Amino acid sequence: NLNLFATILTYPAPASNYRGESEENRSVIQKILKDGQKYAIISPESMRNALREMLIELGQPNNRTRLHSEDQLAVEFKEYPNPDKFADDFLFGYMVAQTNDAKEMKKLNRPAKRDSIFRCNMAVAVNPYKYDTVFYQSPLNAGDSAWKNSTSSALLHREVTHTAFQYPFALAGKDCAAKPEWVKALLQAIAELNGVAGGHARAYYEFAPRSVVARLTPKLVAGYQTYGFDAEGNWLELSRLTATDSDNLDLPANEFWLGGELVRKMDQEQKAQLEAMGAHLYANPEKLFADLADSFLGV
Amino acid sequence: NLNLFATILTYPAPASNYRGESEENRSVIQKILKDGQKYAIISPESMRNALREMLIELGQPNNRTRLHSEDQLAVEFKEYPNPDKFADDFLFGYMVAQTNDAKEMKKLNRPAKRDSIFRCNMAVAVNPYKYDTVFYQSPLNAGDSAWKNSTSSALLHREVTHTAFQYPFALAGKDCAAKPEWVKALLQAIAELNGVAGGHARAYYEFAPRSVVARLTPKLVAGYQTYGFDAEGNWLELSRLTATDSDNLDLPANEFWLGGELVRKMDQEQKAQLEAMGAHLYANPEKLFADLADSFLGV
Amino acid sequence: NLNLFATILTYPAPASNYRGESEENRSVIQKILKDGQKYAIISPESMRNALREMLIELGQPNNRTRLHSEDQLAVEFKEYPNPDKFADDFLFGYMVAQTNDAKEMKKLNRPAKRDSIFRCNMAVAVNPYKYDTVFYQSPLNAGDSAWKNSTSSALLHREVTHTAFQYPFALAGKDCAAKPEWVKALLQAIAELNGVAGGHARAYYEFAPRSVVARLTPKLVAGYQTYGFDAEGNWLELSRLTATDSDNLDLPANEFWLGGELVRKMDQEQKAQLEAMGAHLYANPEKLFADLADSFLGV
Amino acid sequence: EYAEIVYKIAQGFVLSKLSSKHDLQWSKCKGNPKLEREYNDKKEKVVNEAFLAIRSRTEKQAFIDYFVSTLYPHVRQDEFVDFAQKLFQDTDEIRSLTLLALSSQYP
Amino acid sequence: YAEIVYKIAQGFVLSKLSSKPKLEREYNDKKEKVVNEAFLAIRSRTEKQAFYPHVRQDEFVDFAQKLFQDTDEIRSLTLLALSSQ
Amino acid sequence: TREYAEIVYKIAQGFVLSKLSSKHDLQWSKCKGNPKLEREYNDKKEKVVNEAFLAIRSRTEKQAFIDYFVSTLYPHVRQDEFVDFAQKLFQDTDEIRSLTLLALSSQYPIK
Amino acid sequence: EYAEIVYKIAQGFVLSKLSSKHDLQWSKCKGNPKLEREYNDKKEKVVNEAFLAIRSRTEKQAFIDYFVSTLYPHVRQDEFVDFAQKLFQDTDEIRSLTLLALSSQY
RNA sequence: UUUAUCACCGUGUCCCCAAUCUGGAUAUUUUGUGUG
DNA sequence: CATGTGGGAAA
Repeated sequence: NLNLFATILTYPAPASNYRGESEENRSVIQKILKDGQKYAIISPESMRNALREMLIELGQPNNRTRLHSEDQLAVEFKEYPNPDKFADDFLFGYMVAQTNDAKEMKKLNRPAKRDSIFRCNMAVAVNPYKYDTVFYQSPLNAGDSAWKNSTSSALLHREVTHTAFQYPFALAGKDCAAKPEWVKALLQAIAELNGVAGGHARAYYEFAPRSVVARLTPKLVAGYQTYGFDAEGNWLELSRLTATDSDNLDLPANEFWLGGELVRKMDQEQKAQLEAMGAHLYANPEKLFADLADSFLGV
Repeated sequence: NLNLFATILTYPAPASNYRGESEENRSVIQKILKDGQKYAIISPESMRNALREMLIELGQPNNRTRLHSEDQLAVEFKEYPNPDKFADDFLFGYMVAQTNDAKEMKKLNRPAKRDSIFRCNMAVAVNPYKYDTVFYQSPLNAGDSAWKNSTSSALLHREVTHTAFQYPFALAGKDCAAKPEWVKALLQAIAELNGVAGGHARAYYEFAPRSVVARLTPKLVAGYQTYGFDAEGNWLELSRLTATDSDNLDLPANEFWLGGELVRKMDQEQKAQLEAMGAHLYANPEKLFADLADSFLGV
Repeated sequence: NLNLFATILTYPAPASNYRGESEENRSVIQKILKDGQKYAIISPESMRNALREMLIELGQPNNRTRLHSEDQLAVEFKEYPNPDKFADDFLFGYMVAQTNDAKEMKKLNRPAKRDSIFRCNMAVAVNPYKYDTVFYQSPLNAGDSAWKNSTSSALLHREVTHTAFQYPFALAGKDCAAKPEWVKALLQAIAELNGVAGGHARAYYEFAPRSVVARLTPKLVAGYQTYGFDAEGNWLELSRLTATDSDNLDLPANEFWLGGELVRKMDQEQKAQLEAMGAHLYANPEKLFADLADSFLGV
Repeated sequence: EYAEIVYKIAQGFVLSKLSSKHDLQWSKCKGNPKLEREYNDKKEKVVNEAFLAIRSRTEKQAFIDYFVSTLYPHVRQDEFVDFAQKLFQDTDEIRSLTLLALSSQYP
Repeated sequence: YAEIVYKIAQGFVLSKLSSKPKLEREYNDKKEKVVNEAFLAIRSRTEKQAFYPHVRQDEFVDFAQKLFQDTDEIRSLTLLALSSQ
Repeated sequence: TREYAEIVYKIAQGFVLSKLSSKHDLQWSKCKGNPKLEREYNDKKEKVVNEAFLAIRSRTEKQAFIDYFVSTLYPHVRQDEFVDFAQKLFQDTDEIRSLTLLALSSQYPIK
Repeated sequence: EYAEIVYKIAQGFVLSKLSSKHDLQWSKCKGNPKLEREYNDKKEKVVNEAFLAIRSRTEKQAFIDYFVSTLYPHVRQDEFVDFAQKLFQDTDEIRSLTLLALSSQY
């Protein structure tokens, strides 16, 4: 009961969140895999920034905040980083100094701090990239100055994919009694989140949890899942032989399994037998993932 | 109370709004979806300019106006942009900065406008594209040779489809100080908009009335819907689950069900059972908006 | 009966685990193979560190502990490393000597640690490297001038690969006095490995479950294997000739193989016939190390 | 001659388009410098239009669909067969070859 | 088998030309330019329009070949006919 | 090729000069008598050459280097030897990448 | 002749890198002894790290790509192509000259 | 120009990071002329 | 310690 693994899905929608740049007026999208096709990715640190923004939104005191200032990207820090503070997002970071005062403010905490109790991984579009593009025309020219932009107008390009994508994450039960409410707030933020995409006014979609399929175990942060579903989402077949006989034949236990939206499928005869072992009677992901907090955490 | 998720309303009719250019003299339309078929789209920025024009026709003091001048696509920027601008810049827009003059515009506000309160998304034809086309044009030549156009008389092609399309959008509440007087007009503009196409002399197309299933609760910008109807406009594929629920047991908790042009479908008995907890008493989308705009706001 | 040979591989997942260094702002990865392609590797000492950490996880006394202190990489070294140290020093590690004090530390033990019972080798990506990268971040500054880090906001790069890789290991069974208590901890640890990476804040990657082929023979350290699987992972084609002639034709006998996760392949006919020779029954690799560790050991 | 064919077809295409738009046989330009200026302006307009048209689309089927339709290569009566049979790497390389050939012709 | 497409295109174009001294040269040059109108109509096709050594075997075999790589056939009639004029 | 090395140097310097002249309508012919013009001239040259150098050095690969070089760079005008130089280029490109890096980095103004 | 230009390249690299990183020049260094001490020790550190970095990776591609660093100091106007061709071909004596030039500055 | 000889023993490259802010491909147009 | 250049092809 000292480790938690999970993978979550989202609803299909047109894509966004360009990262690369090119003079050719095309905002390229990051890609990784070469199995004969191409996929799209979303880096995890952007989602970490979104989590920090949401913990800003909810009522949790934290010492890091982003400010809009001179064109250099900047974020002020005010008080020195400290383990014993209402701040947990401000807890994760570690930064070195040439001076570093007198032994890190005279032996109060310790500068190089662990990553976090939370660990994540990139997302995969689970749908091959397609060469479709969208074409738009941006006129930038004024007849009365008013500090206009570049003189000549231009025509630009974007690209977009209609897909949905998933990513795994995990955490450990090393230190949880010290931060019960912090973990509760973090889980509440995970249950539903906003942003994580560069383009707000265009191509709006959010990472609403489509399915959660994992639980806690005293197996010392080990797993069996491959962290990948099929196109339709009914991945449980690759784990069907893993879940049907959870009680016997040296198979992974029933306590490790859950159900999100896929459990609401029309067929229910096998739901009766899976309910005889696993606790998966949850249809709404939010209620289930909130209920998981009480079981996983000390309280 | 602080978030608003809404849906879309359109009628089927022949299509318009070409963007591509083929040297073979065809006005190709944009296709992005890849599920074995093609789908027609309209960029959200077209709708943004349409909304700007709709605000223009009503009394709304703005800084941006379109002018017809030298062949470069020019936009009259009027005086210097203001963030407390009475029509658009506060509502949605940006104040440019190439060098941002001296001392931040002589100590005036903040140049970059991060927030775009109207947050929309691309449209989808939800009807497979066919390669049907029509060449109804036989261009002409000048006979009296007075200020002649291109000498040759060519033949070109055009393609249109019988389709109805939707575009999801949503918004949240930011600051009620100046929010009402502009947002109430914005909702009226959403309820009734025009254009969003170059071609109106031919293929006059408007998408003002149809069913709307808009949805607002303080769930912190969470969306359970899929943002998609069926072929015949019956959203019921979700109305069996998130609408029949009565927030009493083992069901999603909701209290803000809304209807539209679909409430008058053939069956009526289940409308009575949905009336026990829902607010789908609106035949007119206009009447629905007139009430839900006041409900979403403070008063 | 006195030797144990095995090779372990992993599930596919995007893995960066940067190890190299470069001013070119790209965290290079290690490549060793030369066949016209590049393969990523993981050096064995990282796996040794992970094994030490896991021995720390279970109740196991140790003399070596990593401390978090001044920027120089340092180890708290605690007591003299004696060969009769319960978990770490006896199993592996060495007792260095510069002065060797006086009269050989009061004529105690031996500063020549020659045996390292755990024999380990590096891993091979068995997937060609791709020149893809990720444009994942830009460093940003501080605005309130508190604990000010580097002056400017820099840009850099990183590269990732979607890969799964295997490694061999071996050990010789000689001692049975103190080993049976500690060896069982090693086998349990091998089944579960956690770490072996630069930073798990991003691209946390674990390689716990997959097919395994352990082999114990009284052949005095001899292996017919090649220590390599296919791209799909069906290395067992070489044993097809070996299994058929277990009884006759002057070829290895029926008790000549062990199974793993790969047994759950779709076909079943030859698995029924292969059961007559080898112990191809363990579907879960973690269960395999529970039994065959007993047979190899005294009990 | 492989790449020479690409160079010749690009040069012939640009000359043919320039002749269709404006009078051919550049030698008639002769002394009047304004004729050279307008000729160069039209030349660079056509060339950069083609450059943009080929640059924005360089992805497999669409690239060849635009390339074969809007360009007029030589006859290559029987030598064309080898040019057709190795079409995959041919396209993979002639994207760069055609871009280079088009970029080569500026005033 | 590209040469087969070249041969059939050239032969069929000459067949239409025959169906209906600088005078001889200009006549052939202008007539071949006229036949190009049929090709621009054919190359306006997308998937479905307008559907020598032997007849029995091709229908048994080439019919299968036509329907699997029809996307390839688009270059044949376009590239080959244009090369003539 | 030494001839192609001279070609690379010439096209690099020509691209730099032409892009500077087109983008910020600035000519070195007005150098004399306007030292402040010399400061903003050197500033613009720094900006453009630094951007180009970082972009070219950012990644190394066959297809990426080749298509970036053929797209974002405009080679000089020569009649026929382009076929020979290109065909020699396509077997081996790393030396060409190093040579174009040398030519582009040589353009930094002194002090 | 190229030995002198290589030495000048290394010297210019060291001085320009130090001046860019920590805004220090020779005259103000001559100002007060503490500034000689600080500037001198930092110069030792930077030249030492450069020498340690360059002492390894002894082959064609590795040495060329590590030469790509230092921003090709003071290459100046390319009046001579022989350096680009013959010296790239030799690729051995250049490493020795660069090592000697870097070691000469301490 | 003869005769013999393990370069041997140990070692996490590790700690933090958003490609960010705005953008109607718009403008015009008889497949027309005929027939047991 | 710094910028430079043209023109065709087929039964």
